[PDB]
Amino acid sequence: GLQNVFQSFGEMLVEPSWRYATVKFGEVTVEKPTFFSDDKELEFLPWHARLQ
Amino acid sequence: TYVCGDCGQENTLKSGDVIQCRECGYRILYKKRTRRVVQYEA
Ligand SMILES: [Zn+2]
Repeated sequence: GLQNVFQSFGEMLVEPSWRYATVKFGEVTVEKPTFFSDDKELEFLPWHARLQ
Repeated sequence: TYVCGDCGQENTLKSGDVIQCRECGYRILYKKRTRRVVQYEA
């Protein structure tokens, strides 16, 4: 679903009014959930989120 | 005395900022039950 959604959207050229800016989106990747603790990365579980 | 979560360790921390377990990293603590006599009516 996400890949089709991002592929469907098309970014046209950006011109304030020669130089021009264009942006493109590549392959979309989603990583597994993780907790960014102060010490180091830790395993994240649904009950941890529920309690915290 | 407070018990940690997935790790078995007594934090015994009373500071306001001390909420994170020592050498564990998780921030979930359970209050420990002391030896107190309580009466119940059966
Ligand atoms: Zn711990």
